[PDB]
Amino acid sequence: KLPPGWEKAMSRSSGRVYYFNHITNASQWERPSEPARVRCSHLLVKHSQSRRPSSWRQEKITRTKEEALELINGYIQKIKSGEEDFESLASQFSDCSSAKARGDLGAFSRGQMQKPFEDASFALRTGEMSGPVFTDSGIHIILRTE
Ligand SMILES: O=C(O[C@@H]1Cc2c(O)cc(O)cc2O[C@@H]1c1cc(O)c(O)c(O)c1)c1cc(O)c(O)c(O)c1
Ligand SMILES: O=C(O[C@@H]1Cc2c(O)cc(O)cc2O[C@@H]1c1cc(O)c(O)c(O)c1)c1cc(O)c(O)c(O)c1
Repeated sequence: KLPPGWEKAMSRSSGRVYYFNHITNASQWERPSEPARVRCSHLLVKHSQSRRPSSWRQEKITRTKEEALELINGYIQKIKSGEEDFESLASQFSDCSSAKARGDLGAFSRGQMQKPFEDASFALRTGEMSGPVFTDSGIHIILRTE
């Protein structure tokens, strides 16, 4: 039995099975391996429909949801290939002020964060990273650190 959110799927290009998580939007070839609090970092990319279309990076955020998702997807690719660390990309590109702490949000319990972010955070095991996670803030890559 796979951990919460995890399902088995089949690659359309290769035919090999892989696993994906409908809570975190994580996807991976490898078969995957609750606390009161978790600690996470996150890289946020805002779009024009974000609850506040503004950040420390850009006074007015005009990119579309679709453009934001492409950016998030490129960052996940660089992180997964090891070309860049999550921390480096968060510091340079995240629209959240936690960028200045390499994305770190510190520790939190259920009841504090936006719900899709929270659910993703608590479905990650320590060390694991989400796929694109959508909230009223924009699109997040989430990394569970504790
Ligand atoms: O539906 C296929 O792709 C989906 C749409 C799509 C696209 O439009 C452009 C692109 O860059 C990637 C891409 O990934 C999609 C996709 C979805 C899956 O669930 C999947 O397992 C996969 O390998 C891929 C598909 C079917 C195929 O039969 C196939 O041989 C293939 O290589 C791909
Ligand atoms: O401009 C942002 O903060 C404002 C300026 C600022 C600063 O220069 C240094 C500092 O120590 C704190 C600080 O608080 C300001 C602030 C203003 C608000 O109206 C607000 O709601 C808020 O959370 C905070 C900002 C951008 C962001 O992108 C962001 O994620 C964020 O939380 C905050």
